[PDB]
Amino acid sequence: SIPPQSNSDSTTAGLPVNARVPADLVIVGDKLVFLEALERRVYQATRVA
Amino acid sequence: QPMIARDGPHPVDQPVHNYMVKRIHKRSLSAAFAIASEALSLLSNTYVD
Repeated sequence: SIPPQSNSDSTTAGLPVNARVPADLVIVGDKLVFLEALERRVYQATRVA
Repeated sequence: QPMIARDGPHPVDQPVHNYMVKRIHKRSLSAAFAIASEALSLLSNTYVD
């Protein structure tokens, strides 16, 4: 019994927690993609291009 | 101001603090109001009329 699968038996400990984050999501074609234009969060009021 | 870390042939940046001082500017407001001399003579009877 050797199935090609993720398997990963035992593998104790972890952290399965999800948090709610405000971000805008759009539908293109069939896929659901993130639409991020991060210019205010990062690269704002700093001397990097 | 915030900071961003990057590698390669870029100098390492350190955060910059700014200090600014503004000052006040004094203006005014004026309005005129006239009393006729006959009205002043009427209002300065001093228990005669």
